[PDB]
Amino acid sequence: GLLDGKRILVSGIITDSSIAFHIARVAQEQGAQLVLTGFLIQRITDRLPAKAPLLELDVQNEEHLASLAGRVTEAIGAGNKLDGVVHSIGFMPQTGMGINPFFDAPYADVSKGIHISAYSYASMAKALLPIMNPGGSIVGMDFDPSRAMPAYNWMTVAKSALESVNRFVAREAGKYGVRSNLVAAGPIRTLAMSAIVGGALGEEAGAQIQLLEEGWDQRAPIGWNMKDATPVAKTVCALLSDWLPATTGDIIYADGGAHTQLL
Amino acid sequence: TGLLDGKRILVSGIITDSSIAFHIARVAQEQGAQLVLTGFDRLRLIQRITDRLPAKAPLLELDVQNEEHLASLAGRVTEAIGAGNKLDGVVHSIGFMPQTGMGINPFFDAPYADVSKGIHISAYSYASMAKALLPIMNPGGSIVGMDFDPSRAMPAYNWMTVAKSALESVNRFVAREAGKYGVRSNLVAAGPIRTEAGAQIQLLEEGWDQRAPIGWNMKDATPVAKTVCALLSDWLPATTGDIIYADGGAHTQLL
Amino acid sequence: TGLLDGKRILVSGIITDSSIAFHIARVAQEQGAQLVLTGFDRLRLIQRITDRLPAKAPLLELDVQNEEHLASLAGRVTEAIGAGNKLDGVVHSIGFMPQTGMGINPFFDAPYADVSKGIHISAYSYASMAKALLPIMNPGGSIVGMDFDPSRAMPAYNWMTVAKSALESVNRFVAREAGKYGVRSNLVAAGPIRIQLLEEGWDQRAPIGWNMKDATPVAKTVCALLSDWLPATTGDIIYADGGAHTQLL
Amino acid sequence: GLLDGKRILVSGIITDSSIAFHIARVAQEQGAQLVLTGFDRLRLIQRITDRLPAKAPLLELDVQNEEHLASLAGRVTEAIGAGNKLDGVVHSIGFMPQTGMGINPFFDAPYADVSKGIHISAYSYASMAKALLPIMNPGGSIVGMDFDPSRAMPAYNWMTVAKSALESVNRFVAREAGKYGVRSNLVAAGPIRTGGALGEEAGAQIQLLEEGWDQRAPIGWNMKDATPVAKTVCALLSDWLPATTGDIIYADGGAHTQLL
Ligand SMILES: NC(=O)c1ccc[n+]([C@@H]2O[C@H](COP(=O)([O-])OP(=O)(O)OC[C@H]3O[C@@H](n4cnc5c(N)ncnc54)[C@H](O)[C@@H]3O)[C@@H](O)[C@H]2O)c1
Ligand SMILES: NC(=O)c1ccc[n+]([C@@H]2O[C@H](COP(=O)([O-])OP(=O)(O)OC[C@H]3O[C@@H](n4cnc5c(N)ncnc54)[C@H](O)[C@@H]3O)[C@@H](O)[C@H]2O)c1
Ligand SMILES: NC(=O)c1ccc[n+]([C@@H]2O[C@H](COP(=O)([O-])OP(=O)(O)OC[C@H]3O[C@@H](n4cnc5c(N)ncnc54)[C@H](O)[C@@H]3O)[C@@H](O)[C@H]2O)c1
Ligand SMILES: CC/C(C)=C1\OC(=O)[C@H](C)[C@H](O)[C@H](Cc2cccnc2)NC(=O)[C@@H](NC(=O)c2ncccc2O)[C@@H](C)OC1=O
Repeated sequence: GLLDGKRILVSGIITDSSIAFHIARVAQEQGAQLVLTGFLIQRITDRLPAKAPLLELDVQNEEHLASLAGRVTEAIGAGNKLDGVVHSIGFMPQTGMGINPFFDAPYADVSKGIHISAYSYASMAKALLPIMNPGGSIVGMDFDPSRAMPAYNWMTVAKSALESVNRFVAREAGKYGVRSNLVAAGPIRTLAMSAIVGGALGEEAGAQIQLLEEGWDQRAPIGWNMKDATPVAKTVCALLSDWLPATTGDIIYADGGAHTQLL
Repeated sequence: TGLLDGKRILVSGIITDSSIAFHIARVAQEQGAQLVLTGFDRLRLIQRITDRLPAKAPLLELDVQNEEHLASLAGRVTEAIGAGNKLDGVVHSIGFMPQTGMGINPFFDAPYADVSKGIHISAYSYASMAKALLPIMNPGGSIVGMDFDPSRAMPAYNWMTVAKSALESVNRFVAREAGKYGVRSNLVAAGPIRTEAGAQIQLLEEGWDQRAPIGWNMKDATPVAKTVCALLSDWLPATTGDIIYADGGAHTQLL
Repeated sequence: TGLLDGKRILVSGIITDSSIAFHIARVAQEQGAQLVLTGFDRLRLIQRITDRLPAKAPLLELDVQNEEHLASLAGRVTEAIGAGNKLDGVVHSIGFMPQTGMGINPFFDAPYADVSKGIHISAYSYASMAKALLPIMNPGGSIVGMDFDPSRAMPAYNWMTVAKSALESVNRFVAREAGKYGVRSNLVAAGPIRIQLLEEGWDQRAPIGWNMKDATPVAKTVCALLSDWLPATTGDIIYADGGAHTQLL
Repeated sequence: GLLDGKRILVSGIITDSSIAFHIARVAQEQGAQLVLTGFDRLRLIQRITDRLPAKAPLLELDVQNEEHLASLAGRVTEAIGAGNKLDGVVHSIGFMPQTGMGINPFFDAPYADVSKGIHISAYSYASMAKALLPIMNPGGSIVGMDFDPSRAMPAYNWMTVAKSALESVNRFVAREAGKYGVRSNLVAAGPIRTGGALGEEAGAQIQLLEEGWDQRAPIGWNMKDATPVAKTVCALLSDWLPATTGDIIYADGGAHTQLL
């Protein structure tokens, strides 16, 4: 097992199509002992290979964050610490992402999306670093925001902020001998993405997303399967392992290499 | 016979005569531009400072966090420049982050309300200003924002770095919208300007002049102001959604 | 009143009137610069092309692979501009890659002799020209090279893309040397100037559009870098590509 | 082990301080079966590779020799057995004459020397991939060694230019490798001590470059230790980064993500 004996916190499980669900499944297959967070979820988490305690965590709730380390210690047992943390939380209201014009997103919506998608990566690291072992690893989920694109809109801005937050989290994490990195994935057909392909956002957005995904598989030298999240989950586990011990404040691209090719 | 002869340019962000916006404004006027200035909160203080500029320019109130100020902005600019006239340039020179998110305070101790305020003013407002002003901008027009390279983390800058990373992303989307009006949108990434953390910030500033192949004078905003004017001119007509580094070339050198 | 009034600028790379160097030279003359031109191999043909320019400018021979041409260059430029005068600007607009390293030919089938020739002319020569000309450059001066964004691989450009990646690296080291003379060194990364799908994709991604038949926006960008308006920019790349490189789709 | 049953070719062993020596050692500790390639000092390389955990066949390979490249796949097949293919290829070759790297002014490097350095350090990555892709299994991995050339630095000079060319070559090699279901990536390492031989000026510049790394790296950087770099190469040779290609993984203590 790649993660044999490691105690890992995994956030962001909502459905069995969430990348966190696949990260947690592979982490358990690789011998990790998990602690899960959520804010209904118990039903979904019961579908994982092994039973894991589920803790309540609303990242926008400061009381949940202040009590988190103590609640995790209770779940893993006094004297034990975490070796890993997976931040797999991302949100942007429909005004800031999708069909809505970029200029029509109110700041209250954009701010909510940035709180959950970017700032919470620092919040979780602040709460959990005091109960992390040296050699530990914090991993977040990204979508390459280096270039603008249709529809992603203000979520592109939140991902750009997340990448910046990750570099500062690495500075803090380093004091504990802990690494902090992001996995930039290619398009993933989740419960939300499938509906857009299904035409829930209209024919215009449906065509734009179809062109975005078809372009990915053709640019990716090894191809890209938007229905298979496993290569992304394995990449997160590689960062949670001891096999990338000199990588921190960084971004690993699990995108079929699409970002390295123009056409 | 100036670089910006006949151009109507809005310049936001003048607070003191050491503000980058003050030099941008002085250089633009020396190069024959007609200006419209915007000010936040300290309006009477801004009026006295703008009295030191080469030519008189109308001063308009603009709080970027105020939606009413943004909805009325185009109308108020049109009144100032005259009906039938449009802007050829827009300078966004606004940046703010509370002390909890910038300086000596630990990165982890910044409350989100403070970070959100700083991101609103420093990054989101670039889209707000472009939304308000694009309907009154001429083709061939130029929107310029002020940046500080956030590609790498650094001591003390903390959440302001995060806000600059957001700004660069906003700029790329603003360019998509601006292009529909034949308008460019770009940022000028400047080197440090003198407008435990103290020692780290001092080493950051000294390191700039040594890495910069042409050197860097942190007491001189003029090279930065000239760079903004180059982007406001017709001399970079195929550049948009981009970043021009007026940093002495420091970002291109490791040591 | 021109942007480059009184400036003495060397412009290399004119072969045809469609050369980016030709439009750089035309715009710089329109803007009051006094030019010195350099040409390679087909000198009688280059002279004819340079007669199309607004003003007469001396044409000097320069084969960047010829060490004797490089060792005599400063002396020959000084003869053309007059003793006691120095250059304020240098434009490197030279690029070459044999057909084995560029086009339909498989990436793996390019012999190293061909790749080496292309890298010599397209990348190393930027350092060669700066070495020869910085001793005859004025403070506040500007060296500009022509680039095509090589950050990502693409079909057909193959080994030329590798040569552009080398050029960008060379430019950063040339800036270190140039700075000692108070001189800037930068590249202009242009969009395509007239594979078809690559070129059509450019105008659609560019927020302000891209006209591949028009070299003027690129020529103006080079002149902006030759002017005194970007005095704190060096070892850098300015993108005159309609902003295509900042957009995914 | 991480690389159990995998057949991996490792080039670039010259001394027991070569990053390739450590790559080979970690790969063997992790169950890989190796084929080694050596240049010029073959008898000397044998003495070094006798210091590895297990015995591995050593093949001669001069990357500037087109005959060595044309016969390479056949010679590898003989060493691993007919019907078997490689799952991994490690390019750990770098060279630049002293005229292009060190104390010598950047402008004083003759092109013949720069060209030789680019041939060995950048072009040979495409040469090795061309020779070995026909004898590589799907899911396979090609890894090369890099040093971040995004910014200019003192003394590295023309070797930085060669690394910038290598990164570009890697992106094109990924296009070709993808047709075989093979990944191609580079590992950008921090400085590794592989005295005053360059004088006081260069010595001070190089010392400041190296000390700056450990201070910028949030997890620190041990320039005497190649193991974190060797483990990173093995992570890319494994099946744990299956959607990464034409890319660069930084095993530099995170120094490149920090300004100061
Ligand atoms: N000073 C430097 O070292 C430096 C370096 C690189 C970039 N920059 C950038 O240049 C720009 C100008 O900074 P400066 O150096 O002139 O400092 P500054 O203090 O003079 O400018 C910041 C301006 O933001 C304005 N502002 C704040 N809140 C506002 C609000 N609610 N609505 C409207 N305006 C508001 C202030 O009134 C002030 O004029 C900023 O974006 C800054 O990040 C500065
Ligand atoms: N055309 C485009 O799409 C495009 C795009 C971006 C950048 N550029 C770059 O702009 C530059 C000029 O290219 P262009 O498109 O104007 O084409 P071009 O064919 O007109 O220019 C290439 C020039 O290089 C010269 N040259 C070749 N070998 C030489 C040698 N041994 N010594 C000296 N000069 C030599 C040729 O004589 C010619 O004048 C090149 O660096 C090219 O890569 C072109
Ligand atoms: N040492 C460091 O600080 C450091 C840092 C980052 C990256 N790297 C890279 O790691 C790689 C390995 O270098 P190293 O540090 O182990 O030094 P090294 O000297 O031990 O390895 C370089 C190898 O290249 C081989 N070589 C040279 N010319 C050759 C030719 N014509 N044909 C075949 N092989 C040839 C040599 O025999 C030698 O084994 C290089 O690509 C280097 O740039 C090293
Ligand atoms: C513009 C089209 C829409 C409507 C979305 O964008 C996508 O689906 C893009 C094209 C990609 O498929 C990405 C791929 C991805 C998926 C999960 C984590 N990182 C990246 N999805 C999200 O960013 C999606 N992110 C997540 O589901 C998410 N999940 C866990 C952790 C971080 C996340 O960003 C989500 C925000 O994106 C979308 O909804």
